[PDB]
Amino acid sequence: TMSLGAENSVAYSNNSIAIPTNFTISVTTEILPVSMTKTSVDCTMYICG
Amino acid sequence: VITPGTNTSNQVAVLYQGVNCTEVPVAIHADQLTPTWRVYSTGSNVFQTRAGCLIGAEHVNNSYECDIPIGAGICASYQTQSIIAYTMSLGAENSVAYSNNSIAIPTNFTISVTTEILPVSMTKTSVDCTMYICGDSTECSNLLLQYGSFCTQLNRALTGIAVEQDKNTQEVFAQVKQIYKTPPIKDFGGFNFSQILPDPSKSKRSFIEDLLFNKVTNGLTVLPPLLTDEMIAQYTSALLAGTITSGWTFGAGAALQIPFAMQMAYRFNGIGVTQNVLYENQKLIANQFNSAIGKIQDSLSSTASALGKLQNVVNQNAQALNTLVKQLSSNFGAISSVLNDILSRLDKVEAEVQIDRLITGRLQSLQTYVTQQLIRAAEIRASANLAATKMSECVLGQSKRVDFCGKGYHLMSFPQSAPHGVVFLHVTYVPAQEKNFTTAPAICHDGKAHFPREGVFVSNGTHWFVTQRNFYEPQIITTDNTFVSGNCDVVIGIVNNTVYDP
Amino acid sequence: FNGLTVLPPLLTDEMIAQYTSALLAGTITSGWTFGAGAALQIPFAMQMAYRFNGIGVTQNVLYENQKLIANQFNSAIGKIQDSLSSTASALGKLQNVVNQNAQALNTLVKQLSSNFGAISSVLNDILSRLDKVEAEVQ
Amino acid sequence: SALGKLQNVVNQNAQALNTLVKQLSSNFGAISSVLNDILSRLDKVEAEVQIDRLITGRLQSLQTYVTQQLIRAAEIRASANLAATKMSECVLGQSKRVDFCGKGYHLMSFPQSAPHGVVFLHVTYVPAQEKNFTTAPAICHDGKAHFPR
Amino acid sequence: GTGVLTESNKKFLPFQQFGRDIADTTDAVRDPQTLEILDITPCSFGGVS
Amino acid sequence: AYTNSFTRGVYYPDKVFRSSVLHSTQDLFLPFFSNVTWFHNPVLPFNDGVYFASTEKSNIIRGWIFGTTLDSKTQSLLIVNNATNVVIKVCEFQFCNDPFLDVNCTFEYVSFKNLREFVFKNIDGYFKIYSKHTPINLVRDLPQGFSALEPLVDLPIGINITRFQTLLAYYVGYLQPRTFLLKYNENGTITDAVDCALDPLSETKCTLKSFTVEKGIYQTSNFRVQPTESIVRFPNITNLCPFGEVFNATRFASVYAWNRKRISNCVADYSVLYNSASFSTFKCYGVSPTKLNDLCFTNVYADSFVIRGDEVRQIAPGQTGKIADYNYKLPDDFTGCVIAWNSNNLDSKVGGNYNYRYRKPFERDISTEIYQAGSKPCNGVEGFNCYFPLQSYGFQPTNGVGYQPYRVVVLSFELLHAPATVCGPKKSTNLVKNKCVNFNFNGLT
Ligand SMILES: *[C@@H]1O[C@H](CO)[C@@H](O[C@@H]2O[C@H](CO)[C@@H](O)[C@H](O)[C@H]2NC(C)=O)[C@H](O)[C@H]1NC(C)=O
Ligand SMILES: *[C@@H]1O[C@H](CO)[C@@H](O[C@@H]2O[C@H](CO)[C@@H](O)[C@H](O)[C@H]2NC(C)=O)[C@H](O)[C@H]1NC(C)=O
Ligand SMILES: *[C@@H]1O[C@H](CO)[C@@H](O[C@@H]2O[C@H](CO)[C@@H](O)[C@H](O)[C@H]2NC(C)=O)[C@H](O)[C@H]1NC(C)=O
Ligand SMILES: *[C@@H]1O[C@H](CO)[C@@H](O[C@@H]2O[C@H](CO)[C@@H](O)[C@H](O)[C@H]2NC(C)=O)[C@H](O)[C@H]1NC(C)=O
Ligand SMILES: *[C@@H]1O[C@H](CO)[C@@H](O[C@@H]2O[C@H](CO)[C@@H](O)[C@H](O)[C@H]2NC(C)=O)[C@H](O)[C@H]1NC(C)=O
Ligand SMILES: *[C@@H]1O[C@H](CO)[C@@H](O)[C@H](O)[C@H]1NC(C)=O
Ligand SMILES: *[C@@H]1O[C@H](CO)[C@@H](O)[C@H](O)[C@H]1NC(C)=O
Ligand SMILES: *[C@@H]1O[C@H](CO)[C@@H](O)[C@H](O)[C@H]1NC(C)=O
Ligand SMILES: *[C@@H]1O[C@H](CO)[C@@H](O)[C@H](O)[C@H]1NC(C)=O
Ligand SMILES: *[C@@H]1O[C@H](CO)[C@@H](O)[C@H](O)[C@H]1NC(C)=O
Ligand SMILES: *[C@@H]1O[C@H](CO)[C@@H](O)[C@H](O)[C@H]1NC(C)=O
Ligand SMILES: *[C@@H]1O[C@H](CO)[C@@H](O)[C@H](O)[C@H]1NC(C)=O
Ligand SMILES: *[C@@H]1O[C@H](CO)[C@@H](O)[C@H](O)[C@H]1NC(C)=O
Ligand SMILES: *[C@@H]1O[C@H](CO)[C@@H](O)[C@H](O)[C@H]1NC(C)=O
Ligand SMILES: *[C@@H]1O[C@H](CO)[C@@H](O)[C@H](O)[C@H]1NC(C)=O
Ligand SMILES: *[C@@H]1O[C@H](CO)[C@@H](O)[C@H](O)[C@H]1NC(C)=O
Ligand SMILES: *[C@@H]1O[C@H](CO)[C@@H](O)[C@H](O)[C@H]1NC(C)=O
Ligand SMILES: *[C@@H]1O[C@H](CO)[C@@H](O)[C@H](O)[C@H]1NC(C)=O
Ligand SMILES: *[C@@H]1O[C@H](CO)[C@@H](O)[C@H](O)[C@H]1NC(C)=O
Repeated sequence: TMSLGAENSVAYSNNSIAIPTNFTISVTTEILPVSMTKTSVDCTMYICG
Repeated sequence: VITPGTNTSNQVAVLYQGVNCTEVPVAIHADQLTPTWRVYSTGSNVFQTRAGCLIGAEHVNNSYECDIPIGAGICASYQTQSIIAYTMSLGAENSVAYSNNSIAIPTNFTISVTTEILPVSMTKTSVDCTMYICGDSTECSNLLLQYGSFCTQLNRALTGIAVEQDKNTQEVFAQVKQIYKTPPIKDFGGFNFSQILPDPSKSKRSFIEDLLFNKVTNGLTVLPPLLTDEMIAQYTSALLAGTITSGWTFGAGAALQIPFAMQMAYRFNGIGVTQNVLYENQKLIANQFNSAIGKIQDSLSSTASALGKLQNVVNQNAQALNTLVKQLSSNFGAISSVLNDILSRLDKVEAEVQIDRLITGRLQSLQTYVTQQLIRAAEIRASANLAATKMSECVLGQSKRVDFCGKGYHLMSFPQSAPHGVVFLHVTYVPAQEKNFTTAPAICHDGKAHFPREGVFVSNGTHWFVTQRNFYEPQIITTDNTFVSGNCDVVIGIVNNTVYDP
Repeated sequence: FNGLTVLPPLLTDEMIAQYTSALLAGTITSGWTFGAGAALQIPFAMQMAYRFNGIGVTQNVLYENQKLIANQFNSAIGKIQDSLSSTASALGKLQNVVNQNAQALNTLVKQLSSNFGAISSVLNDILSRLDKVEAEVQ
Repeated sequence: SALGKLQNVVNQNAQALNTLVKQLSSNFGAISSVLNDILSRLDKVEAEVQIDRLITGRLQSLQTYVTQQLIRAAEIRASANLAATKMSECVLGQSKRVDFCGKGYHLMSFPQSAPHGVVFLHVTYVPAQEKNFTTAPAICHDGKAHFPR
Repeated sequence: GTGVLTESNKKFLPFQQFGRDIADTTDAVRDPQTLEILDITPCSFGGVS
Repeated sequence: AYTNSFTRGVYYPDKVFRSSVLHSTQDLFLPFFSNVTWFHNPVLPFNDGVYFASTEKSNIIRGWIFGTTLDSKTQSLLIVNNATNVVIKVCEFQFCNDPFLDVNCTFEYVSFKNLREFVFKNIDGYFKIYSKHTPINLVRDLPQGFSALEPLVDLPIGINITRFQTLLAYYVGYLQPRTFLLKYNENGTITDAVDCALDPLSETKCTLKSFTVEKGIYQTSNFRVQPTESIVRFPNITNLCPFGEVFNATRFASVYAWNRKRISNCVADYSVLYNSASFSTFKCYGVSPTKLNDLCFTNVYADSFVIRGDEVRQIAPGQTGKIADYNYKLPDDFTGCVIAWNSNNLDSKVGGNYNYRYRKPFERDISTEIYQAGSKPCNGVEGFNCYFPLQSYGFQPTNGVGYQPYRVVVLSFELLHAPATVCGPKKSTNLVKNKCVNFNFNGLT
């Protein structure tokens, strides 16, 4: 059976806050397709040769 | 045929589209050669419209909102009773009270919760197209080989649709790295999420997710989705428990805890309302939220027709499969639609000619179904891309895009799962009780022209104040409220006043 | 016209123009406020001061230049009229909606003239010339 | 394994053209799928019956291809409209839309070209090394409530 | 047809001979030699992956 | 006397169990709220089939008789409830319609507060009966309410029933082909029905396949203005076509020098040809012979010759052989008719009739030049592989059938394109305008 992720109880209370004391710059790659291979088909030559 | 619903009345009106009323009773209808459309020379009244001749509806010179749309600006409705026809009204008229020195500022607000429903995935399906076309008959299956790749690229097409429905579902719900879970205590500053949080007595869905799951209601095979409804509900639970305990921070990094009344004070700064407005009104704001969530339970208890988008996905999948099965009974010009009749009544040389009509018609019927499924899946994918974007920008953030996360200035929103889709409970700030004031763009003091750093100048008629724009709260004008640029002469509509220097 | 029909829109063009009028009158008299609740009136030179803060230009820049900014706007709306009055091919996006639908219906009607291998493209020829057993094949 | 979106664009079009070519070998109910066999073996009145089966099958074969290409083109247009929007918002600006320009608070991004597509290198600030603190909504001084600016 | 014949609870009227599904597929029959009603199921099929 | 039928007379259309479902069906049904005739007996038409009912708790109404005559000359149904049984036979009965008290045979069979109702219909050569019995509270008109009739009998008898009569209060109505939507409950009974044609709401219910419809606007149908009258417009010619000058010409031509007659400016009647026993074959290509009298033509050309009976098969499009390849050819898209007959009773002579001879479409060639069949330039001299181009058919009265002379006529049709000049015998009407009409201009319907 697949695992959805690590279980985690956030340490919530009415007067506690967490603040980050450092950072990391992160570079992430995103790929997107933009165009197909352009085609033309001559149907007289495809159908009748 | 225009109908008030048979729930309501058996009266009807009939529209003959594009026809002229002088032709109608001289036709297939009434006093001429009449195939099946039996007599009503008038149903009670006859009325020409740009949409066509309308019979049995009563023309009215009033203009209501459009109840039943006829076309070309005409609508019909049931009223004091008879069916009436009228030119529709677009809305209430409002001349805004504009002048070059009058401003209206809201003195109070309402927290509003609105429900948005989005489809995310179709039912998955696959067809053994040899078993659909030929029914496990050997003589038919040998003829079907003459057609080549057709009954193989059909399965390649349906496989792409099926795999996409699991992608669509993962893009929306799997936006969380860890299964966050709620604290044992529920001290969220008086806000009450118990109706949208998971129920340990329940799958372990929320109370509102149980309403949403109740209200939506061969050779062919139907496949299971990859994520079960109990996995989908663990993702909506993790998104919701992260949102409540940590604000937006679980989307940008590791979840950082913050008290819920302080998270809402940040949501108020985000819409340009000064954060003391929340802490000074906290019990009122919490009551408006708790009350608004109560109305969602009532609205979803009252009718299933709220979820009409999700019920359309169910209905369209069923209608398409029923049509695909019914098309097995058709002749397509063949001697019988029953394949074993053709094989038993005729010699091979005649049977192969008659069977190829059934092969041709069933193959064309299946290509028609798969093309319609490809077109319908592209519409569901556009909706899953929108639901995945509303998850990131409304649930994991606070959107500043107008009307993206409901009407009013957006505070936050909460996901709830539903059959074949998702529901967002968009929470927004609506300003509610405006007063008129006199206003000026600047104030002139010792020749210096003063402008407010943030907010607007207003007067009650005798005194001048600076105030924030989205909630009336007047302050005395001081050198800490304003900034200076140049002298009085350049600015159109500047006024003389004192500016205090603390 | 061989069983082809065109249905009217629900909103007529004068109803669409009443909506664009209402949007535009709300925008001019009340700013963004009519989109988030009831419309709240505000002076137009003071609405533009908020639009300037929204782009990160300090609002005194508008009032110090109000007649220049007003003239640059009024002159820009002049160029729109000259552009549309000169150059109808600006609306090529809308005109292709008309042209694609006209090409589609003309092709659908022209295909009635095709034989598809029958004795005639005209159904009344077949029914006039051939007796039932022969006619059904055509 | 990363560029599998762009490699799938190549594979989808290659399978479509190879399926279209392979269907020239199918009989569709004719005596042969090679048109010169019919024309050399059968005299004209007999031959036309067989050729019309190949015409019908090859025409249905090509309509099936062009219809699936029209649906596939609309899918790539939606992706090109998203890539054009990502370039205006992420590259030419700094988008505040959550998770639009990568995970974390977006700083900027850079375009790189790839065959049939585009690649964005999204630079984001991710916060790290958190600590717990006690917190309060406001502070009392001389009987009056102070809030942080 | 081919199928799994089974015992059933269906309440045919005395003149009724067989039953049909919502899509007009036959799915029950009266046995002509002892007039009880049988329920018909397809013999199992599915993809192999 | 007439009565409103209400929602009476529905029956189970097929022997199929269905449950909790709405089924759309087309059958001969009694239309809802039709007029049903009332009686207190006459012979009546049967039409497409009958709904019959009576107030009965007594057996005063014993049965029914059916047939064409319902009397003596041919087989006819007698059906009687004699209180011991239903008694049936289909005999040629000669007995009168009064066997009851004052209160061959190719098939036979044996088996108020109340109303008894029946349907009789006769389809696919089988005679069918359906029935119901119920308590009621009105004798003078049919009960307004719903109750489906269930089958009794289904006889293989094939009789062409057109009349019937009652044997000694009762009601009669006629079935019509209609579409109904039937409501099957959880236990297999029809419990309600919609007659789809009754009104626009019933069309809406049948369009949606539902017994309730929501608030809205639904397209149920299409509308057309229908033709008020039928118009025929033909040229005003009365001259009859001279077909006797073709089919009864004294001498027919050779197949190598086939003769063409133009037929023009006349009214044809192809039935005068097609009804005739004179022709051994009669075949038409782009037209059926039964349709020819409806048509009109710019020209008609008769081409004619005598030829050997076994070769007559070559006088068609797409054929090949010596007569087709050297003497006479039809184009392969030929529109027209081919007619021939065995003419050994006229054309033959005891030495073999030397006058009849054989050697692009519609070519003719009478050239006398020698066939140079060999490599020799024969230069007008006959010998081995050098032969005169014509050969003669050996037509003698003793010839076997394939070797006998046959006379041939081919009619070629020039269709309507220019104004036409040879028409079938259609009577022209007056012309009507601005009204919708059916029309026929020279065969253009
Ligand atoms: C702002 O609006 C709220 C209602 O949305 C007002 O609250 C109500 O106040 C009256 C008394 O004036 C009470 O009877 C109601 O029970 C209150 N409703 C709730 C939900 O608390 C509030 O008074 C308004 N504030 C101002 C300054 O006008
Ligand atoms: C949060 O609100 C819910 C109602 O939406 C409260 O649940 C109800 O509580 C009352 C009083 O205890 C009961 O009579 C109802 O039967 C409860 N309804 C349901 C559906 O459980 C709930 O008590 C509130 N939570 C808190 C912490 O106040
Ligand atoms: C405009 O606002 C000022 C300040 O709130 C109002 O002046 C006060 O008026 C009340 C009586 O309504 C007096 O008790 C206070 O002493 C006044 N304060 C000052 C500093 O003058 C003024 O009344 C308001 N004007 C109108 C027309 O409402
Ligand atoms: C604001 O105050 C100044 C004075 O501080 C006003 O200036 C006077 O305007 C009148 C009329 O134009 C002149 O006759 C006086 O000579 C001006 N006095 C001075 C000292 O310059 C000014 O008009 C006031 N503005 C408004 C809008 O009332
Ligand atoms: C014109 O002359 C040519 C010869 O020069 C004729 O050709 C013959 O046509 C028939 C048509 O069925 C063929 O079977 C023969 O084989 C042809 N002969 C040769 C030697 O090729 C032609 O028929 C003439 N055309 C017309 C309209 O009279
Ligand atoms: C912040 O993180 C870097 C590594 O990313 C580390 O070298 C540095 O010492 C850290 N600084 C503090 C103050 O924790
Ligand atoms: C008619 O429909 C409305 C909702 O459209 C419903 O409130 C009403 O109760 C219905 N009437 C009946 C008799 O059920
Ligand atoms: C309707 O038809 C009549 C002729 O019968 C004509 O006079 C009238 O102008 C027509 N009206 C419309 C709106 O088409
Ligand atoms: C309705 O309007 C028409 C003109 O459009 C007018 O003739 C008629 O008198 C009006 N009737 C009422 C009751 O307003
Ligand atoms: C503002 O005042 C004008 C009259 O001066 C009035 O017509 C208008 O309705 C008022 N608007 C509001 C929002 O109170
Ligand atoms: C404000 O508007 C009124 C009426 O249009 C006009 O008389 C007055 O001069 C204007 N004042 C300013 C400062 O524009
Ligand atoms: C914050 O405190 C809680 C206990 O109060 C602890 O469970 C949690 O791990 C702490 N988090 C950090 C980042 O120190
Ligand atoms: C068929 O015959 C057997 C005895 O041979 C008998 O037990 C059974 O009940 C009969 N069934 C019917 C339907 O007549
Ligand atoms: C025919 O039936 C209708 C009811 O559909 C009734 O109104 C009418 O009077 C009847 N006509 C005759 C002549 O009985
Ligand atoms: C009814 O008919 C049967 C023959 O079909 C006969 O034997 C019987 O006696 C008859 N009964 C009466 C009461 O006439
Ligand atoms: C019996 O049938 C024959 C034909 O099969 C017919 O000639 C004869 O007249 C019939 N007799 C009676 C009494 O119907
Ligand atoms: C019924 O009529 C047809 C002619 O239409 C005839 O062929 C057939 O034999 C008749 N059958 C009976 C049993 O009368
Ligand atoms: C259906 O049949 C059962 C017995 O099988 C009976 O108890 C029930 O009342 C029937 N229901 C209807 C709606 O006729
Ligand atoms: C040919 O002559 C006979 C009488 O010798 C006649 O009956 C027949 O009708 C004639 N043929 C035609 C086509 O009229």
